[PDB]
Amino acid sequence: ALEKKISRALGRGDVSNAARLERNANLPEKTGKPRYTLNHIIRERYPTFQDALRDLDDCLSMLFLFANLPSTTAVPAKMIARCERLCHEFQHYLIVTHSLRKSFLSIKGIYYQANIQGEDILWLVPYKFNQRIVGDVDFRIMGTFVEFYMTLLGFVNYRLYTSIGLKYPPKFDQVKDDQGAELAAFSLEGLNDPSQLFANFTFFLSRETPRQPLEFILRAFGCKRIGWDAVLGEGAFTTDESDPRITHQIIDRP
Amino acid sequence: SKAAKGAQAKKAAQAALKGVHSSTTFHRPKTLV
Amino acid sequence: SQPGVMYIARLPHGFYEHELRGYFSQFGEITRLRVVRNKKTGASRHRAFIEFADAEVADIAARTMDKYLLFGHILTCKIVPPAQVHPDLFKGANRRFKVVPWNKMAGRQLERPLSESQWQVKVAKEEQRRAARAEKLKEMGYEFEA
Amino acid sequence: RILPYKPPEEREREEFYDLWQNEEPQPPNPMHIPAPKLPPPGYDLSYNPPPEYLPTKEEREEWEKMDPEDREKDYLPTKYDSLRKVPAWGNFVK
Amino acid sequence: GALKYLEELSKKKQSDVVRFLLRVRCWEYRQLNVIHRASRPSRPDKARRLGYKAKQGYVIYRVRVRRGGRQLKYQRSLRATA
Amino acid sequence: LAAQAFKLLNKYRPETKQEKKERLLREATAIKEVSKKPYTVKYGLNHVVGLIENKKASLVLIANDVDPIELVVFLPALCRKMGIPYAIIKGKARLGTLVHKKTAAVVAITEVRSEDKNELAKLISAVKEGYLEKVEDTRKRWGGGIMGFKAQKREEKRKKSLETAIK
Amino acid sequence: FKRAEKYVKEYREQEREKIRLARIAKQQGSFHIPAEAKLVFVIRIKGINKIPPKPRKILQLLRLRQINNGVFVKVTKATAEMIKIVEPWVAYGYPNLKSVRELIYKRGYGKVNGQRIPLTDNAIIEENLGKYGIICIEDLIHEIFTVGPNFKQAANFLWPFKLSNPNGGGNREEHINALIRAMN
RNA sequence: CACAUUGCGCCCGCCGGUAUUCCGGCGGGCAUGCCUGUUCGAGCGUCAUUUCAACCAUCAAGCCCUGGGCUUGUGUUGGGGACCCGCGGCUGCUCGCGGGCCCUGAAAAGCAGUGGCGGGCUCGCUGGCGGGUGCCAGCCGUAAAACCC
Repeated sequence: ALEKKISRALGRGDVSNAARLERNANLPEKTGKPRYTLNHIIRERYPTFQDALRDLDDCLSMLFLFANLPSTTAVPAKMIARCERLCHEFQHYLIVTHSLRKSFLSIKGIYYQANIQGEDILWLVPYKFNQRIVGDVDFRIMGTFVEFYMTLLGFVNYRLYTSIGLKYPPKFDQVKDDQGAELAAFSLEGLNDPSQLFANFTFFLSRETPRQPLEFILRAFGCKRIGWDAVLGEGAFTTDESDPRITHQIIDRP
Repeated sequence: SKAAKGAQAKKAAQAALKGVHSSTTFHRPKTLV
Repeated sequence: SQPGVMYIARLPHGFYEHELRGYFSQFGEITRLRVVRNKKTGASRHRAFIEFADAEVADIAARTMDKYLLFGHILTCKIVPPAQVHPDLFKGANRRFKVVPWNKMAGRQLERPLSESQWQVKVAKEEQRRAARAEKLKEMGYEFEA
Repeated sequence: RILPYKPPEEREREEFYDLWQNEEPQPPNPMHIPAPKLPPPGYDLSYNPPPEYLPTKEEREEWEKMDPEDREKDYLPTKYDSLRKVPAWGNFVK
Repeated sequence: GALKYLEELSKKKQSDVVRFLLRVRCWEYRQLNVIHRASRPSRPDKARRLGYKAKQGYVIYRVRVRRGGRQLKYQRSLRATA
Repeated sequence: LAAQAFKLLNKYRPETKQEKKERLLREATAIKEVSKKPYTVKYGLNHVVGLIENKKASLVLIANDVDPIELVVFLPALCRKMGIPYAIIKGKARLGTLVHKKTAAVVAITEVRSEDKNELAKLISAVKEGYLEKVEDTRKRWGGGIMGFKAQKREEKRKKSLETAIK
Repeated sequence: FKRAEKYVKEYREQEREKIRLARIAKQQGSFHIPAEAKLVFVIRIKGINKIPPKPRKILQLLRLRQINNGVFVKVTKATAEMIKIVEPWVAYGYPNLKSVRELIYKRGYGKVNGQRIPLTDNAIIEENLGKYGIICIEDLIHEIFTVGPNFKQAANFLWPFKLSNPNGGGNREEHINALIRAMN
């Protein structure tokens, strides 16, 4: 009914009333959030945080894929940005808690397995390329799935951060976001075997290495002193490759 | 020839004055209840 | 074979040769066309003559675009009777009227050097021009030397 | 009783909770049929797998020639010398 | 003053315009039902003069009754029957 | 002509209820913490007829699909008698969406701003020439009688069924 | 059917491109930009229908033929001249690193034998380029962002980015980043 | 719903019996005309829909005798009136270039005249060469160049 009223006003020429009815309609195209509140649906589908953690598998698979994917009408640019933000926040929780356990590289991408509250959680992240969209691939179905799992992961991150004690949502700065901080754009403040492997080391990443996966792994298992080339983005501990206080350096050039 | 020219002129006139925009049985449509 | 002449007046600025050709060739087939422009400056005098192949087409076009409001200009489209069409009216039709810098030509003609022996016999002639000035200044009472 | 006028620019300038706040265990209904989890990744999938898994050139030719949606497995193992040489999967989104 | 213009026009009933309108409108009413809801007054001046207001609650219904007599004459009117 | 008239009248459309409430709230807030005469399109049969009889309306636009027609059947004659330029536009919904209603039977332009006085005068000239000359040619004659093939054939059938032998 | 209104409209428009091009030609170097060799993204958008021959050729050279295209160009003197010429039909600005990453990853393609190929493997990257030392997509990003000696070849390799209409969203400096976010 | 038999339908929910499917029971509902409103519609009923918009320099650069001034920033509807001028040609009559005065709705009924460079078109000769062209929404001022490629 609201959409019919918006079209009715637009066909009359009342642009101000059309805009007011649109902000009442709360389109995802502008909001960046799902069109409908699905809180009660998530609550009834998963009456337990354990069940939420058990479907968090497909939740993360969806969200990482659509955080990497280009923008369409079914899933807008702001919604993709929110997907990326939620994935990065979940990655920060994993880094802080050292919940990440095992990893794998395949012709399919990269597999991550973590353990949150006794539940094994797997997901596949594609390699940073231009993923092909060929054939009769319908993004509206995947858009509905994306909205559901965005709400689900948002509530999951809230509960995780509240349980650990850190405040949710983490502060996020558009300046470093634009300058390309990716995971380095979030500062985590509080509220008022795993972490030893690379702890007392210092790592540098060359321009030919996967920055997001390598950084996720190293932050999850300890390395607190990581740098990379300026092209890779902000947040590097040291940008100068000449700096002699670097222990290990990653190369994939012939 | 002459008929074609007259038809083209009349079509242009109509476009200038009015613009360019211009089973079988019946059942009650199922509306929302 | 009945040619048809239409006179179009109160033309908006920018309703020139090619625009006229396109529009009235959408209406029909244009054989000849000539806007009226000033020789001094290449500016339209806001009227033009279009000579169509078909008289019926000309009549239809005039009836459709007679009192048309275009850019604050109520056009004037009227068919000229064949008895009143002056035989050489489309003398510069289908040609490209050019804008001549007459002032710039007169200038560089003035600064073009030339032997001023004739200009000095003309100095004598402009001295008799000064004689005419003197005779009109006798009523004035102003005497001037050379 | 009513708010005062406020300019549109200021209006535009001006304009989370725990879902399981009261969480209690619930009996599992017997009509629910959960979707099976995807099988873990195997030794075939890695970009540099053990060399015994790799197919021969003739088997690769047959695999590429035979039509899609007709295979036992939707992939063949492939050894790559480096991650930069590892390419993007063609059927990820599909 | 449009209502005054309509008042004079309705006084001129056999005039050409009013006769034409009454003919084509009589054909419509004969095609419709004997009693039907009229969306709006067909004679707005007469309606407003008799007390019709454009509020929510004022309805106009149109009715056709057979004319003539029963040689006995009915004491009430066709208006009363309608 | 419809497009030009509606350009001017869209420039002079009246305020919506939301806009009027916003304006009144603005002045109320200003008073808590001297204007010129507004110029808008006039609508409503009684208001417009009053303007026409008082010669305040400079331009009149009358919808063609008014039913009962008797509400506007006199308007062209009244405008011609009073000397006010008028035109008949296809649309009481077009006219009513020009105003902020569902249907306007007639609208009028009485006074415009100085920035649009020349535009209004040019529209008056255009309307009066390019519409009133043709309607003066054909407005006193009867309409209708657009008999098609079926109607004409039915009428030769009737004439040959009546005028030949018996009546 | 084309209308006389439109005919007069393009006539007056073309008159104004003629006048504007005359001013630019006579005050060659009109754009008062400090001398810096940096990157600007240029997006071909909707404008006036009849493009004069010189802007048409400049758009042909910059590969901004179709509406909503995107090209990376280094700010030289000839480039500044060309952008000032084709200003009405383009929106240009200074890209940031996140925009460069998103454009090259999400909507990045490659040109081979005059054929569009998506940037799906560093193999094709190092086969087309690489004789210049471009082994990977992030090396291409390095050249484009920190413009190097081989920016010309990097740009010619990258096919123009075919963006999408803004889904509810001259020199614009850093706000072209918002525009790229909207169309990407 | 039904001579009303304590019988039979349909929707939502619940209870008890081996119960997700079965049986029985229970609770809340399902008449017609009409009014106001909501929402979903139908109509070879009527209309609109190929967008007449803004888009120079709301100040810049160079200077001088240091603080004011100067320079450059090319942008004008058309037509008419035995009216008043200045300068170029014309044996001369006069015709041009620019002003002074007045009139007119963004008004309008042949008056078209100045020499070229390139490109398009076309014809002849041996891809090439030479001629023409009321053609250039290309330029310039008399050669020619630029544009072009």
